[PDB]
Amino acid sequence: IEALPTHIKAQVLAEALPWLKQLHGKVVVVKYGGNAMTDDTLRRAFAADMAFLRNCGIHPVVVHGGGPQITAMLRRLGIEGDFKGGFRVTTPEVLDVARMVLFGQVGRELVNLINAHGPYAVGITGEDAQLFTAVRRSVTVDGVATDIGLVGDVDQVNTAAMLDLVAAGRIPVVSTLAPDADGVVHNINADTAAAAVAEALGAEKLLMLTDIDGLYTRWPDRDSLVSEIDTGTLAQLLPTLESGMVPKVEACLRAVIGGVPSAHIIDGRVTHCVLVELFTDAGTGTKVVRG
Amino acid sequence: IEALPTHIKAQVLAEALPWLKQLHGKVVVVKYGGNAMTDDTLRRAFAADMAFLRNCGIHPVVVHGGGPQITAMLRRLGIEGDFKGGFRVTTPEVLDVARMVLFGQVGRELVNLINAHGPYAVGITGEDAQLFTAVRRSVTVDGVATDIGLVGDVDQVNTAAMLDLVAAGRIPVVSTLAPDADGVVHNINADTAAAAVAEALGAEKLLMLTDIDGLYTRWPDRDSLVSEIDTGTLAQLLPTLESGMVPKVEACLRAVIGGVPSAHIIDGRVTHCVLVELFTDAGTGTKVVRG
Amino acid sequence: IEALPTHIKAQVLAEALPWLKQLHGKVVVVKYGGNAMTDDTLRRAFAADMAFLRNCGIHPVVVHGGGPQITAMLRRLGIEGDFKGGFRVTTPEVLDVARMVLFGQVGRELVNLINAHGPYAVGITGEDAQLFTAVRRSVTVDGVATDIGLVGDVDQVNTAAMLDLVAAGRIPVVSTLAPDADGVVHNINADTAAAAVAEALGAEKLLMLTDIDGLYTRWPDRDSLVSEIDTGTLAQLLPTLESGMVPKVEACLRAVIGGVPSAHIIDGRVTHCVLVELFTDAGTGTKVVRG
Amino acid sequence: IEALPTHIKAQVLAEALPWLKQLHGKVVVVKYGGNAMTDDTLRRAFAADMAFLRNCGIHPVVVHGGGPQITAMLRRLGIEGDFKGGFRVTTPEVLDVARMVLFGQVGRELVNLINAHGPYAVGITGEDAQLFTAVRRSVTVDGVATDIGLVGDVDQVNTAAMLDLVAAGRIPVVSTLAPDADGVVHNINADTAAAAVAEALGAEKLLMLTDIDGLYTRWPDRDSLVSEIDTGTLAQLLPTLESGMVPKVEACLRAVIGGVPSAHIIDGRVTHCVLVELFTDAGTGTKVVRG
Amino acid sequence: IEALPTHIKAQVLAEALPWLKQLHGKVVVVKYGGNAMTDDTLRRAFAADMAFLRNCGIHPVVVHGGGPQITAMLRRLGIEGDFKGGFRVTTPEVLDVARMVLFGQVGRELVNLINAHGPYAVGITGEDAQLFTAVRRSVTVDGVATDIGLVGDVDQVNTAAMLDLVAAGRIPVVSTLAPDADGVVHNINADTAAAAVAEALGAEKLLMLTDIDGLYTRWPDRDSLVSEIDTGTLAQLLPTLESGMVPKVEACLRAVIGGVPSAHIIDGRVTHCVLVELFTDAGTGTKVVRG
Amino acid sequence: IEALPTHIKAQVLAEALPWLKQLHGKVVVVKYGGNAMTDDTLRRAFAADMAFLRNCGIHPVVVHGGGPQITAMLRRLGIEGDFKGGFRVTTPEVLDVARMVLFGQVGRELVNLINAHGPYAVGITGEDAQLFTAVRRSVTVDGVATDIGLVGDVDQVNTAAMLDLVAAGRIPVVSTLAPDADGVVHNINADTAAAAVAEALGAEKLLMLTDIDGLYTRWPDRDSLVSEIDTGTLAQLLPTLESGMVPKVEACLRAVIGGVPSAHIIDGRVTHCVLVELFTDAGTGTKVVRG
Ligand SMILES: COc1cc2cc[nH]c2cc1C(F)(F)F
Ligand SMILES: COc1cc2cc[nH]c2cc1C(F)(F)F
Ligand SMILES: COc1cc2cc[nH]c2cc1C(F)(F)F
Repeated sequence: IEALPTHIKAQVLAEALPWLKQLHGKVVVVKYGGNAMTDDTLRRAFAADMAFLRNCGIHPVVVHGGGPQITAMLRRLGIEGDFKGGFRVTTPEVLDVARMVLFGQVGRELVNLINAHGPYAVGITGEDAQLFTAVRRSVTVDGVATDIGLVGDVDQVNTAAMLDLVAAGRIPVVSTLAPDADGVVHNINADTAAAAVAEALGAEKLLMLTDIDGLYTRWPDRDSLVSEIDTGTLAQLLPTLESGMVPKVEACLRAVIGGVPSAHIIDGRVTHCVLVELFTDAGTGTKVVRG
Repeated sequence: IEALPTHIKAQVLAEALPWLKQLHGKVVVVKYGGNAMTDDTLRRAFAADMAFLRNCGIHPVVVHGGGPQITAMLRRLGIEGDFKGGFRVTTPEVLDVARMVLFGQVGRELVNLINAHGPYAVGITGEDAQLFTAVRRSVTVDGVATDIGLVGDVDQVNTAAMLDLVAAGRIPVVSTLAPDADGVVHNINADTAAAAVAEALGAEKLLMLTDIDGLYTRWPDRDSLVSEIDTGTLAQLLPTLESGMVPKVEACLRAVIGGVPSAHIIDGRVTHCVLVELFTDAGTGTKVVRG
Repeated sequence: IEALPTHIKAQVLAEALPWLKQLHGKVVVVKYGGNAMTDDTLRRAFAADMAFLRNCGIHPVVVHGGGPQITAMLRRLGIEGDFKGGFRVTTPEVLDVARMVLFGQVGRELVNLINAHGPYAVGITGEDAQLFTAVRRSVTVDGVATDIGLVGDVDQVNTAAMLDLVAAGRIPVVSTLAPDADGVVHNINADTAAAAVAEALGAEKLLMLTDIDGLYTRWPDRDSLVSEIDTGTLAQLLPTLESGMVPKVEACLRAVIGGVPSAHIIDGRVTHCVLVELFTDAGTGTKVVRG
Repeated sequence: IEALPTHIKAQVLAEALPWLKQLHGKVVVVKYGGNAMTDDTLRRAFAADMAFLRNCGIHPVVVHGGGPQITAMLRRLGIEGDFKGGFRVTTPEVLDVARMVLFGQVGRELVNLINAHGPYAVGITGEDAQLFTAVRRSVTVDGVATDIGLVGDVDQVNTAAMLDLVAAGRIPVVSTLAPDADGVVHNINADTAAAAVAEALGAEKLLMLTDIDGLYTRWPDRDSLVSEIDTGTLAQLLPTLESGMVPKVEACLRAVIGGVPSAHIIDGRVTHCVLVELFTDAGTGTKVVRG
Repeated sequence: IEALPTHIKAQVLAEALPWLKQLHGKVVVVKYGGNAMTDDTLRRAFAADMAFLRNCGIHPVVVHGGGPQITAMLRRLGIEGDFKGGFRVTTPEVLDVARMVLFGQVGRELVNLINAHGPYAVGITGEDAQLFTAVRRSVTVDGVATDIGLVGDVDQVNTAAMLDLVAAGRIPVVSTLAPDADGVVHNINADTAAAAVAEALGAEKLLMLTDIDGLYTRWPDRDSLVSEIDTGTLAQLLPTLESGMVPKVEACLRAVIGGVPSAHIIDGRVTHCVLVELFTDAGTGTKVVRG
Repeated sequence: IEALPTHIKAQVLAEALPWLKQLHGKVVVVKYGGNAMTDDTLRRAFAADMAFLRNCGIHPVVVHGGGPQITAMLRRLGIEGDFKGGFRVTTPEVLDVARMVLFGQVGRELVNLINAHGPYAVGITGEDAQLFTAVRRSVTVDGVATDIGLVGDVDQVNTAAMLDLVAAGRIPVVSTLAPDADGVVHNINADTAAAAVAEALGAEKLLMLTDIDGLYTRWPDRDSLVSEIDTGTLAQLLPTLESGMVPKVEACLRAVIGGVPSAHIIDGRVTHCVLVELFTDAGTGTKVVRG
């Protein structure tokens, strides 16, 4: 990076300006998961980019997953799973584990990484200050809607209290657990929770970190990779994508139809992917806009 | 409670007034542990008293322990302990468990209990917003000061940021983990952390919930139970008490010599012990004052 | 009160919590008169309950009468009364006396009693800061509407300026005099003024202290005493009650139809009646709600 | 006033500017009494000048007396006086009358007069919000210090709370009664109370309205009238003035030695004397400055 | 001014009060030009009256012209003019001169004059903080609408940012230059810009200083001078007035139809004309009101 | 810039982070002159970097010169110069020109350039709101201190009012003219004014744009170019540098001895020199620190 001439270093920074202007004072919700969460270089870069946004006057909000870590802890505790379709049933016991891992392990690692740069990160769940509630959700296996326990969707969000937190200069790191109307805590899918938080907060962008270059229309045709697409036609392509990018795509449509100006599916295996997606035009991701 | 005449119900409430006046707008730090944490009626009463304080314009701050729950989780995970003296060595592995249990299990239960009354509780540790730091602590076994791993005392406290949280009408529920100056998270004894938080916040009172009637000078002489004592003579009685009330007593002296007007050791096995200690003169506890 | 066990003292305080939650941060307007104003123990208790509300974060507003004290001062000054029906005509001279007694004697006693607990009470009339205006009122004697001088109803209220006063932590003590649109000060009935203030301020409750157990439907049948009634049927019972509880009942209907969630007619001869009505379920009063 | 040319009307207003600049945003305490209080044209002019100051962004504070009105009310009530020296003894009964007349009659008239111009005036005494306290004072008759009942000097003043009131755009009208440390209300001499309020509030000027042209050094020599004098030499002239201007002079010295930049003894028999003293150089009054 | 009795000095100041009340806390926009700008006594008086308004809590906003000064500078620089009709074409070169003279000479003189009284004046143009924009304007010569270069009308105004400036206690002195939507700065007629600023700011009055006694209906008939007129009939008299008072009249109609309660054409050759127009009833000007 | 790989674009932006953290919420004063002011590409880049800083939450303050533009305007106006030493005497006439050019031409161009990015720039001089004063300065020619007219140094600065302006999100663009204590406006050297503003505002950095690579100790030895130097030894090198970098060096010493953490002499001929100096380590400039 030292053999690179100085006048091109200048140019790269100057080309950030249109996006610094767009994002200044705005909320950006980031779904964090995948390899961006498991490799130590990626992780550290992610935390530094969160500090970057904050030290530009941008208001990042982090929503994290943790599927594989929950599973490993269940196996360590010898908790036998029940499975309907390909879904583990979330008993009261599985939820206690899920909450303890998400909030007391996975969330903690990110908060500490970010806080290496300053007193920025703060961890929360829907339980704290009743920041958001959940509604129990069913799944459809082999055509029939079925109960798989204490798993929900975000119901309502405390928009005011959450925007207080970010105006104080803090970076919320959200673990997706929240209680229903009777106080019963549910585990929420991180991808959908992020889209819901983004719409409730009036975010300027939603970013989804995933382990992909971007959205392929006809995977695996390499020339099917797309850089921008509207919600109308993306909704039509939904039943034709692999099972893994379904929830990431649904989040994007749900957020952009909710009024979030754009959602982005970006490559979490790229170091500093947030910086490249937000402050350069050389992004590999896929941008979703309404239409 | 219905056969009790109405004019004595009036008198009991009216006698709360001198203490409502003393505590209005003030911080009260409460160490929560023991049976007040394990029995479901006690627990529920505790959470309701926290809501009580808040709905009087008092600012409670809860610091909780969780020793036995950490141990049970270590045994469930098959994590073999190392012991110097009677102290488990806190390896990096034991800390991850301690943090996950304290913050992702024990803290969560209290937050949800309190939040049944309103959007009040919020959980935090020293890691969040760098609210407090830790300094690694040694112990003295058989006369020699020895390392027992990632266990510390509270070093510095972010007084301003924490008092912001309570002025917003929130009830912090603190899990005693905090990073040292190099970002390495340590587990802090809950009793001492509570005394440190109380002095840093300028609390009007520190309350220590324990499984005792109060401080006995010559346990087990029933007529040795004391209701008030000064720090000077309490410091002299310290080497003569059973090992369990040592840390609770040290917390009280350290807090009251730090300027907290009074610390109280009260009976956590009594339903609504906080209400009786703060709003009545029939408290069984022991009050510590400077002298 | 000392022979009463401690665990029932706890229970009485804990049962206040649902009402502390309901009233926290809310305005409660209290009409003060009758024996609660003339007996020194009752008075002192009343003032202490006003301090109680304030030291819970509740915002009391006191409206007081003083009929008998005006009369005694008129007799002391040798001011001969004119009477139409059973109404003294309020000449300019009678008003000067009424204002001087209400604001410079009766209001002063309450302010000083309350202020024994802190710098809380502040006395005012509609004249100060133009806080409310009056409209001259007629009475109907023997079927004909007749002028009885400078006696009015509350016309408009300065809601903003009055709610400033209470947010400053002050307890307004209102003497019911106010000028009309031409600057001419009138004396307003205290019961009706209290209902008007309560509706203008968005009070959560209106309390009317009177010298009765509660509203009897068929006085004197002891089994006609009612604990709750709606405005629709209370309006039907109005022409059938003794002349003294008419104005207290009209105040309640007018306030609750104005949107005040409930008005209460409570026994001012009971020490700490405000505490028992607001923080216990053993109230003897009568609650009025809309319907 | 119509035959007066327009370009001299311009000049008179333009010459106000140096004093508008000096007084803008500043407190001016005005002792109001004498004929400025009893004649209806003077009174009305006084109230209009208070509105003038307020509508310039000046913060007037009015302190009023009422000696003769108290006396007339005592005679009307048949209250026999006790006299030591030339001082009526202020029994508990005399005080109730004094307070009722000052606050419920004399203060009310001024508040209503001022409020004809806007919602400006608000009446208060030391009792309200504990705005100031009193200390019982003795008098010296025939060489010996003697008790004359519930008469005091201003002890402490709630500077913060009072300056809140004026920043809200209100004009306090103070009746000089205040409680001592035991809650016992005393009557304070209005002239001295005004000097105390002026020093506690950091007033820019104290104005004393009196029934005189100004301070005569050798009354009645017409050529002894002075327009400015320092505190050092005014203190020397004190034992040589008629009994009536003693308290007005003592107020001025006490205020100006307290740091009030200047005190002024002005002719209350002159219509709009406040306007002429503050906004013109043709004042007849006497200015006191430190030296 | 010294031979004038003191009690009439009082009366002149007291008669200001109804207008101090009307204007307190309100915006007053003043178009400044003509002889009030060129004679040193008039100028100094003008600046002192601006300080007067400010030291009454009134918020003046000054808009200035400078036609003749631009012309003299063009002649000094040897810049040959192009003329269509009687209009100089404003080339890019003429604008640079116009802006440099208006903002860097004429505006500076006024700011310094006002600032002799305090830190009040601040100079601005539409360019600063994008406070207002311009739209290019045509003129009609001999019946045809024609381009005369970079001359415009005020397009949009930043009402919020400008009212911030005055709430800070500052007196804006506006030079009428502003950029169009493409960033191209235009010169705006000062009379029309003042009417636009007055309507955008919700001014209570617009004052137009001119070199006339007032509006004559049938100039030169001396008995045709009018003191008040409504917009409806003033619009009918527009095509019948001399070319010089056309733009001043159009400003008044445009402002008063925009909701400004009244616009005034006053004699700038009168020392302290602003003081006489605003604070006396002996104004020579012409008041415009809607109708 | 497109053939450059994306992962190095990421790295260049990520390496900005330590300096975004250092500068966030801080004042940076920038002296703007030289070729950075005359070439249209440099100029545009400069204005974009000012918008960059602002859209990072940094508070830039621009101080500009304009020596050559004043000279050209004097020659255009045929104003014959008087010269003592190599200094033009600043007569009242020369100052009017200097002020008109600096504030009404040179300042305007920068404000409009910056404002192409948003409503950021606002132009001011010491005259506006009395933001800073000047003290007349002498020069020493051939050994003797001599008067060269209305040329000064910055005397006092209104730190509070200026920091208000930047907290509002504005970018002040300062033209260095200010009045002395008698209201007489002087022209101040831009380099020294910038150092004075930087110390008065508590700036984190002072940047001096010049037409040089950096400070050469032994110009022209290419290997004498320095990247960092302390004030102690820089003060010793002062009498040994070419006449042009003297004032730039004096500014740096005066600012850094005034407590500004570092001053920087950077190459204004480099496009985006501000971005490279502040956000990269490949700066060519010279950093001055205390020592
Ligand atoms: C302002 O609200 C908060 C502040 C802090 C500071 C540390 N943790 C916090 C959690 C919150 C919460 F949860 F209320 F949003
Ligand atoms: C804020 O307004 C007030 C404050 C105080 C403090 C003592 N008496 C007061 C009366 C008022 C009033 F009357 F404006 F409400
Ligand atoms: C608050 O805004 C301003 C303040 C000051 C102080 C001096 N000049 C100022 C110009 C402005 C502006 F231009 F933003 F209105």
